Amino acid sequence: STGSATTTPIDSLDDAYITPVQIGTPAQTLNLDFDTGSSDLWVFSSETTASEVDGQTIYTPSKSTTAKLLSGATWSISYGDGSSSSGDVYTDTVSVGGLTVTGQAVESAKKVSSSFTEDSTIDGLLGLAFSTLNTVSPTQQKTFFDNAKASLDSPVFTADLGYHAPGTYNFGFIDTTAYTGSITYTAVSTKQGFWEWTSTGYAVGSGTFKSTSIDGIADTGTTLLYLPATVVSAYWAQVSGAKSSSSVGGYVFPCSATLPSFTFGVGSARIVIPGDYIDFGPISTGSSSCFGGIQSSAGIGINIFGDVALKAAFVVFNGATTPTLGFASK
Repeated sequence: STGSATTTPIDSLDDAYITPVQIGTPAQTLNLDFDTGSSDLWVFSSETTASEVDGQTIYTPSKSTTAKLLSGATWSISYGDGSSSSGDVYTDTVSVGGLTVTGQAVESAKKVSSSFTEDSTIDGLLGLAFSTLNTVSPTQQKTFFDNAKASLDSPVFTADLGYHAPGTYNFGFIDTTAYTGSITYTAVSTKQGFWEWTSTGYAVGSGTFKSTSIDGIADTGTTLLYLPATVVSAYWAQVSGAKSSSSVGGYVFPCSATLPSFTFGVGSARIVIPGDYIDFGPISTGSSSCFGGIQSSAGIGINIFGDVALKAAFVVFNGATTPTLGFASK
């Protein structure tokens, strides 16, 4: 089997991407944030605290003939940005882009933090990291990809995120028309439950490439590119007037600037992030100070190849017995 679904930016900055997901019978379609940095499929639901729902579409298990309470199971998750959610668990039929999993754990939110409530466009998350990170207790549950894997034509999914445009998540096949040149594959460590890999270095604009190992995670659920302070300083030093602002919470730059590109290494291959992808616009409405899309990972504890980086590539998440990651230009 295979599946193919379009993923769409939630706003003009590509702050996140939503992908329609069919849950239950008859289908209830919710728009979920596919997150390769976590491993819970959770949804706004009929059980969510009413005051914490503001415009989201909810899953109502009582209206699904295939929903079953997973008795005794609870979940609770906290994300790197400080947001969180928790609740109980149903199993139900879940389909993405024509690919169907029966008996998928659908985690129903009883509580969500303010950032979720305030984002009316995201109806939940669909985790695509390794199932060892799944938070369901006392019986850990599998991700949608893990459940689907054995049925897939090939045990892979791909992320093809757009810049200010829709893109695609495919399951079970590699679309050879979706990228240019060849795909370069690189080793993954699953020790922390992430799609963790080591970049071979970087360049700033037309500058020379610096060979240096940068361990980090491929994370579709993180907006920006978070790299070591040395790397980030070298990037922003090439933008007149750019500075790190503790009051704003990162690097800012004059909105009048033309940003240089940023290149990262994948083995002997190179992925180029155009300067425009690094512009996240005014820090507040009408400001001439703009927020940067490359930020320091210092104090996160891990480097994160978020959407800024991933959207410059066609990315293969290879879930074979020994997982690997592939990157191509596009």
